[PDB]
Amino acid sequence: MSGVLEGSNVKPVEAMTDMIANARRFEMQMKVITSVDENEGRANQLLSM
Amino acid sequence: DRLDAALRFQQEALNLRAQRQEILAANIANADTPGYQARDIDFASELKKVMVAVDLLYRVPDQPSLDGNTVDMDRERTQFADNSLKYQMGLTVLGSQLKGMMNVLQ
Repeated sequence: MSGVLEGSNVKPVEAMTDMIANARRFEMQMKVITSVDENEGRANQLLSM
Repeated sequence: DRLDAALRFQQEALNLRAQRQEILAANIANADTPGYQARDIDFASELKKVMVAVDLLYRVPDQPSLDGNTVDMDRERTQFADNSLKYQMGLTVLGSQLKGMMNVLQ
């Protein structure tokens, strides 16, 4: 049909939920990184004599 | 030559301890090289063969790693500490034996 023009199809609710989930997952991964680094750094002291 | 052999047992034990220490240091230094295979030797059988030119074995991996690195850290660190302690024990045993041999001649 003529006289009309179709826009885009992006869901704001999906976008917001995806952004929130991404932020939370990023924070959890960062916490894991910190814990692993701390454990390795304290474990390397065992190598001393 | 009797003295040679009597001290030779402990001298060879110490030499093999030093070699194993060197290999452990090497696989600590190369701990982040991709495509590396952990190497180690069997101390007991190696010492038996030497008493009666050193072959090395691949350490069994524990966890997979995409970059092809199989040298663990904790197991080899414990191995390093144990090897250092046993090297010191062998050193002090040899020193005690030598001093006991020496003081008789006084």
